[PDB]
Amino acid sequence: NLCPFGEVFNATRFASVYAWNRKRISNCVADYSVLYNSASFSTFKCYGVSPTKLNDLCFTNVYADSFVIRGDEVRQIAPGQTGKIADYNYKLPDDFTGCVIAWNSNNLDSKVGGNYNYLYRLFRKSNLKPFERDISTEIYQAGSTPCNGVEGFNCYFPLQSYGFQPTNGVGYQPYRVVVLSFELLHAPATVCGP
Amino acid sequence: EVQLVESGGGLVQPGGSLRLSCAASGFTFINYKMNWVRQAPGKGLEWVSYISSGSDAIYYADSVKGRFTISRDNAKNSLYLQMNSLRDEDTALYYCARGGGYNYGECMDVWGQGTTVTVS
Amino acid sequence: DIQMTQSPDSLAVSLGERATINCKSSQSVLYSSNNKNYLAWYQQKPGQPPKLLIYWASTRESGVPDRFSGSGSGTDFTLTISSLQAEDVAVYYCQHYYSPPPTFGGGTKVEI
Ligand SMILES: *[C@@H]1O[C@H](CO)[C@@H](O)[C@H](O)[C@H]1NC(C)=O
Repeated sequence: NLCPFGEVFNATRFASVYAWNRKRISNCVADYSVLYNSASFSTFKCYGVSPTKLNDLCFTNVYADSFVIRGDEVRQIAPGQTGKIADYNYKLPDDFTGCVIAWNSNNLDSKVGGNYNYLYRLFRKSNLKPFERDISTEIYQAGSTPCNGVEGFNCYFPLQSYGFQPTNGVGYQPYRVVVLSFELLHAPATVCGP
Repeated sequence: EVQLVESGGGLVQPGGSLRLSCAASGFTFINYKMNWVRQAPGKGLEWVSYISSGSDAIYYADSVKGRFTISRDNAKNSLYLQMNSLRDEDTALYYCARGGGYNYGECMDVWGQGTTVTVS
Repeated sequence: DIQMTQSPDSLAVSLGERATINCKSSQSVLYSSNNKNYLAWYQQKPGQPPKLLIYWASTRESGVPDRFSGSGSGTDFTLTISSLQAEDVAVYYCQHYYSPPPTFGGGTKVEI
């Protein structure tokens, strides 16, 4: 038995940060060796008990995620930061115990004309608590006149779209992110390593 | 970098039909609000148009209703102002401008070099 | 129907030092549950298009030095430039966007 790592790392759909999928890898063995023997991950920041030597570690729950973020903002995923994506769309806990694996996908998720099919929220008037999915296509108003079901004066749609083009350098380029978060619960350990 | 450019305008007979084009890129028109603003030589500055992302809001001004319209193509990433039944009080330096998003307000931050229109 | 008035029509302030602009609106611009004012201040040199100075009536727009500062109550607004440099003379504009029909008050030509 092998964990479905390939599905989470070699899929093609993924989703924007405003409504991000979550996968519960459990009751399987994950070959972590291939994670750090590929020379293809731009960032491999593990904050867990052991960024290397994940052998002899067994847990009762593995949480996998998948995000698409603009290049320069990838570093905002880590805990203790503050910014648009980090505070309004995804926030790690102070005692996070997993890994953040971010790679470049500029050769798959960008079109010459422009792929305006990626979104991120811009405001919530409430700082997000520990990571919690937030899907809401609201028409939040800004006073003045009522927003009668249309994005009119002082009416601001809360889902900005990324400016993805295959011309910008590292800064404004797509990155695919995986917040591979561990969670040791009271239940018996299931996901034992190699 | 991100800059706004304009095309069209010039000379026309009284009551003609004009199509002024404002084009730009680098900041994803899909998620910004654009406007047209008048600049009449040696009179002042005014506001005569409004649009939104999906063309939901078409707010006009006082001397606009029934004679101006605003449209925009996001595929080609530009907007067009169609201008019918002109009068000499319409002649001016027309400016295309952008919104601000949640930050700033509905204000104007990036302004194109503008165009000129006059009946004669 | 927001008829706007401004006092310094083509202001000329001692050829230097500071400069003061006063801008008032008939209907109050603030909002009940905002405590913020929806009026903005614009710069415009002759020729080139107008540029941002103040948004939300109290904040210095990023991209300009800290000389300029616009303040005022919920209905009255004033400028403070302090030092009148040799590359700042240009017309100043008010924008009133509390209502669906924003209107631009008028031009004040700050020069010499
Ligand atoms: C995913 O695709 C890469 C592409 O080279 C391949 O090396 C890898 O074996 C595939 N499977 C996983 C689980 O990464």
